[PDB]
Amino acid sequence: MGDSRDLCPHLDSIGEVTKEDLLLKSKGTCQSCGVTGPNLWACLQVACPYVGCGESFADHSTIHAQAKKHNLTVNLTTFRLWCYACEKEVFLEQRLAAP
Ligand SMILES: [Zn+2]
Ligand SMILES: [Zn+2]
Ligand SMILES: [Zn+2]
Repeated sequence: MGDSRDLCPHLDSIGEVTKEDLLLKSKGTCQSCGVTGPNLWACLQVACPYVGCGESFADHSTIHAQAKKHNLTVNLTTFRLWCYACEKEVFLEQRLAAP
């Protein structure tokens, strides 16, 4: 059972992809559009390594969450998540600290 608000429901189903994955994803460009770093949004499912765009370009965040039904993604622009399911933005459950 999940809890707290920052912690999203599907956030526990995505497990924890490779941290560095969030680091290369933050490389600076969409992997399918090559648009830029700011306003990027890479998928964050237990098994979906790909850095999509944010409206900034075509927002793969939508068609990608729309095609793969993946709701959670992380904006390497501000460091938060986005559940196309809970349809909102969320940061690490904060339960952790000084990682
Ligand atoms: Zn969710
Ligand atoms: Zn995905
Ligand atoms: Zn894209």
